[PDB]
Amino acid sequence: GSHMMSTVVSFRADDALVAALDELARATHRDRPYHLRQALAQYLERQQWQVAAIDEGLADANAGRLLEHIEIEKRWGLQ
Amino acid sequence: GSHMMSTVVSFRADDALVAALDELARATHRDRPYHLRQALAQYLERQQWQVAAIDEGLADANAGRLLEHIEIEKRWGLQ
Amino acid sequence: MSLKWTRKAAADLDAIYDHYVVLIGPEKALKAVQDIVEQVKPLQQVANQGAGRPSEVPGVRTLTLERWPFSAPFRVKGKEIQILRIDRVEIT
Amino acid sequence: MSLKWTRKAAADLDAIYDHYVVLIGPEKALKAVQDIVEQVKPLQQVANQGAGRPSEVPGVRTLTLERWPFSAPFRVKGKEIQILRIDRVEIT
Repeated sequence: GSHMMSTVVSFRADDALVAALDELARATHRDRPYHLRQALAQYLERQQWQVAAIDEGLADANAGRLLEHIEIEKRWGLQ
Repeated sequence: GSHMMSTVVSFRADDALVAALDELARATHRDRPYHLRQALAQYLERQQWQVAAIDEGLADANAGRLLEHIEIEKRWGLQ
Repeated sequence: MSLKWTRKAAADLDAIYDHYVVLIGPEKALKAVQDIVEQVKPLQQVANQGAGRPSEVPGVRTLTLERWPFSAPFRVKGKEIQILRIDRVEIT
Repeated sequence: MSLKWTRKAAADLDAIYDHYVVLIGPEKALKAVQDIVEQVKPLQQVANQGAGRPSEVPGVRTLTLERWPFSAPFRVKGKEIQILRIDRVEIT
């Protein structure tokens, strides 16, 4: 597992979301904190994939690998 | 927005995850609760897509739309 | 016991192959799909039919696969183990 | 001001077309991509170049598109608005 300490995170969530979380906990036989940790970890993982994608786009832009908008339109049949 | 009441959800999270969350909050200029609500909502949405997918598989199974494992292997070149 | 795949699970493998062929080419995409198929095979043995973890759906267990970001929901029905889907999932 | 797309963002549109052609066929996949392209076009106007919300990446804003689950990260650089990617995203 992890060899890190942890902190208590708290936030307000609408009752429907909490009810859906509780129902998922019942069906999967794992408690609320397990699923909340999965939700946060997976969210942050997705956000790092967005950073990775943006970075690849910045690399193109800084190398001058840029196309004119009108040319995008022409390839897609718009102008 | 929502016309629902809300409840405080709390859970323990390792310090690296909380630090990554805090850094994301800084960069995006939105606070911790906003991102935690996004993380939970998106997690539950993904879990409902898994239910939807399983359901389509159950519908096949109950209609007898079933293939033998060996035939899967043969199509994929394994036996 | 008989191990069977739904029509949808079989189509899933074809869709997974097409997803990986455009990323890693046909030789490696084929190996990815063969790996998934061989990971499902041991569910034929009764000793393994309690593997995985309860899914959200009643009476269905879900096997989280190794190496590839997929899960195999399955159930025991009579004399059959039924592979219901090969679903893409997010794993931490 | 000039509106430009990176090589990667242009390839993204081609990949998005292929993703939707297998789900909804070529006529509707084409309309989906054309919709995305037309949603990006107003970033050419200075009045819109503060739209979207700060991305995780410094100096890059992200426009969350309508109708389709994609976001367009962009930045102003000199006399250019640069469309950096068309990224798939999850939206609640």
